[PDB]
Amino acid sequence: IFELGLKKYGDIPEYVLAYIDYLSHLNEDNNTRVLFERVLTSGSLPPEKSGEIWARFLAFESNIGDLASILKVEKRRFTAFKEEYEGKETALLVDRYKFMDLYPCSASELKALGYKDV
Amino acid sequence: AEKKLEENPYDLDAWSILIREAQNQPIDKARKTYERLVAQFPSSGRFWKLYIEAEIKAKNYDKVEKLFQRCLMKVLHIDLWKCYLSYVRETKGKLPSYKEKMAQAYDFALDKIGMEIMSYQIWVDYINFLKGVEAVGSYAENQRITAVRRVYQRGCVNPMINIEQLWRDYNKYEEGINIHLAKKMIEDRSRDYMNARRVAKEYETVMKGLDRNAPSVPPQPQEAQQVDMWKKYIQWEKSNPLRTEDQTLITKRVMFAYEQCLLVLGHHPDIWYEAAQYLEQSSKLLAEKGDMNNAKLFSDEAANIYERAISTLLKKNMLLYFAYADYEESRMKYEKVHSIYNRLLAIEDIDPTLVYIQYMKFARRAEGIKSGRMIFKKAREDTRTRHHVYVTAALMEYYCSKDKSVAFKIFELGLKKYGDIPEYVLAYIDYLSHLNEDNNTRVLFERVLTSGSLPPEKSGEIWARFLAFESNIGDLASILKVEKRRFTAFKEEYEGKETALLVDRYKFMDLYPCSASELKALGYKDV
Amino acid sequence: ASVQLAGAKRDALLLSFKDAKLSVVEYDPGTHDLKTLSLHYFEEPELRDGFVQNVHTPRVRVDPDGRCAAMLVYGTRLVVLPFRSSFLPSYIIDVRALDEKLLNIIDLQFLHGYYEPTLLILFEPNQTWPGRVAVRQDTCSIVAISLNITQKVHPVIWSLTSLPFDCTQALAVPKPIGGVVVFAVNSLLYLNQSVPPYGVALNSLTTGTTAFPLRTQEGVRITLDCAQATFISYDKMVISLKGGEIYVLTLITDGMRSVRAFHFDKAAASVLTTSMVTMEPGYLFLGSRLGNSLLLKYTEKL
Repeated sequence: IFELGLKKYGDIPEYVLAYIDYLSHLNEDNNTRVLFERVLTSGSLPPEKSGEIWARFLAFESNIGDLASILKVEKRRFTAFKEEYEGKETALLVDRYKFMDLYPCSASELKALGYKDV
Repeated sequence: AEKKLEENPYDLDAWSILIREAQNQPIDKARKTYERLVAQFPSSGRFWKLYIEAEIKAKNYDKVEKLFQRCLMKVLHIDLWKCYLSYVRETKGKLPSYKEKMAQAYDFALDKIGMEIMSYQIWVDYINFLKGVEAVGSYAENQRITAVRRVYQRGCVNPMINIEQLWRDYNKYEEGINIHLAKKMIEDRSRDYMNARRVAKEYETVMKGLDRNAPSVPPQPQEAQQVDMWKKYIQWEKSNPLRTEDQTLITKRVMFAYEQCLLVLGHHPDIWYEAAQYLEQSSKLLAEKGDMNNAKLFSDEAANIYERAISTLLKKNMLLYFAYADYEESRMKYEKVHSIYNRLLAIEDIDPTLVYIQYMKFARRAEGIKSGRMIFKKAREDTRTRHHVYVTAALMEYYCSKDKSVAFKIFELGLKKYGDIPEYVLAYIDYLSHLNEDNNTRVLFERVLTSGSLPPEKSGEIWARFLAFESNIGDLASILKVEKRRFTAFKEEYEGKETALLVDRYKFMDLYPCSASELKALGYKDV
Repeated sequence: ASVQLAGAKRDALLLSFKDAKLSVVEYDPGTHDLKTLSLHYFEEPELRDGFVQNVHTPRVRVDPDGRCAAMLVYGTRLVVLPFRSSFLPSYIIDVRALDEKLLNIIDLQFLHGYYEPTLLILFEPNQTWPGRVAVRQDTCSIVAISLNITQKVHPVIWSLTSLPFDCTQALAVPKPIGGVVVFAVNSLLYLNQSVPPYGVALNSLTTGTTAFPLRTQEGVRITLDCAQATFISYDKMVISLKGGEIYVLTLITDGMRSVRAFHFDKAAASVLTTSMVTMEPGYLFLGSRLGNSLLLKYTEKL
């Protein structure tokens, strides 16, 4: 049923994230990662509206996978979003290290680094 | 002035009053004032110089040298390197080996600070010193001619203010010893000078806007506007005005741009992070094009710039540790990493709850599951630890080691200890909400909401995930029990808000059964 | 390679001929000959990228579940044959237009487990020669590409990137343990997606030639450069070395189905092989060009 919708509605970011966190919870690393590279390469979704798709990507590659896999992506995700992330790299780094409300800096420091909360 | 230091420890008006009253007191009393200044501002070479000029006023020549052994390597400020050469000129001047010692002092400065734009007089003071060195004969005179020529040819490549005057003195030195051969020696290095003279005019623009004298202050208007002028100066030197393929000439100029920025804004993690990531980038870029011995030179320099952050200025700042932890995992020096992580744990007032997550996230990733649980053993025995490492560890076992029971036993271990934190329980609520057993997740819900381990007043989002679960599964008889029971538990603050509370039985992700204008007056809220 | 197609009563054969000709054949009853099922000619001059002198041989591998099969045409062009007529139209994945810039393939295998045909691919993106290891220490790598058949994409899930410089053939370890063993000349690795790397060294020529973390295999001093291997049902691999010496590698397994240590035993010597086959359980075949390729028989000792 989810693959039936993805063929028809693969350009809606609010749809895909609801299928991203479903497959994020079924305990399979390969399936979850296979879906992520489907959405972010096939061009069915516009890349400009896929910021939260990439944001759930590093939430997944930080629980599983190795550090070699993460550093590929944050070079690749920064390549896909080169226009709006130049100068914001260290504030973008916090989303590799943050948990639910744990940030590695104070709220006063993240105000001037350019950090945003999705 | 000390009262103003209590609220703002970096109140520069309050620090300046300590500087104003520093010369109105002797060198024994002012010393306690400056040592509170230079240890608090380790990078401000203007603030280093005023105590060096104070100690040179009291003629404490042994103490001035200990100051040069303390701050000269860490502060690349141009007035500091002028004061270092003015000291050895005065103090060492009557020694018989002064000509060896002073000539070593100028060459030691030009290697590190000679690239700076106001370093022109540092060039000229060694030109006149080599002429001042007495040489008799013909071979020793040609030893003088060789030594003066080498500093000429090096200095006329370096972009700075008075580069038009050094070449003018170069033309008169070549013609001053031999007019005939001066026409060739000037001409042979003239084209590289025209590149050096042009980029020096290009270097004026980004440097005339900078301050280069502000104390190092963490971010709190003008300060962020200064950062933009630093990020312009970093990326303009990344744009390679001296267009070349030699990454070693590219990086060390960007490294000189990094060191000047760390003096002014050293309490900023991004300037430390964008420093060594450029070195990590320059490590793998030199690893491709043959230069292998210099690839590890910048790679250990990448660990060095990370080391200067956690040791000198930013000791409690967690972010530069993990950048230095994950850099050493990328260099596969896994034994070094545990020293890095445990260095942070020795610091008294931090929150190790985040660090134990990442120090568990290293051990599973690099050393296996059993190495991860040894870290999680150390996470339980630390008093300062909060509930987030209990959430991570059960997810590290379930997502990676594919076990449900260990992921269940770790969560139940935390629920016995931390069952009064609502942010913990919701992280265990949505875990059991996704494992597909309606008997599992409903049993947990009635545990949390009846046993009294969690306070009922802070359990509003616990109940809000309840009706998200009893709407996907279960029957309508089960829901209407709960919204009579949840309203009974929250009787005080929900009377009058029932229909706005009803929307959370019917809403999906962004689908509400009314307009946003109607829900504004019903009392609807979004959690 | 061979694969039992959808509803077939026999097992087809994926042959591969020179300059990239695949040919799926079958035995036929009735006429006792063969029967060609499909002909795939890939000798297009735009599939070479100008390289006239074909040096790489076209290599046919099959997915052990029978989902697809992949030919490495010319070293740089994964031709995928999807399966279910019993067939689907092929397509040519470009290798050099993937991530990681693969560019010098050494071996490629279909790995076990999974839900999609994951294909491990050893390569050397910055190539070196044994004989030049002081400026190029260890450059072999792995990409386990995961073939989406229907959508025709391919996520490059799981990459390691500082394997020893002289790795010969890769080998897919079967389902109950999973992963891969990667024969290097002087070492032997066991790699997997959720497990850290574990690999031992088989002589002291791994000293100044490898930065990969290598233990010391006790009581073993050999090399693995032209060494054919097959797998016993689970956790036992028959390596015939160069020199015709059969070793039966035991992967010692923990309770969580992870490889802890290796265990060799010098078993008997035999033919200088070029291939290896497990037949009926307790029989092996040693296909060899140079030597009488013979049928063996192993038993358990008491």
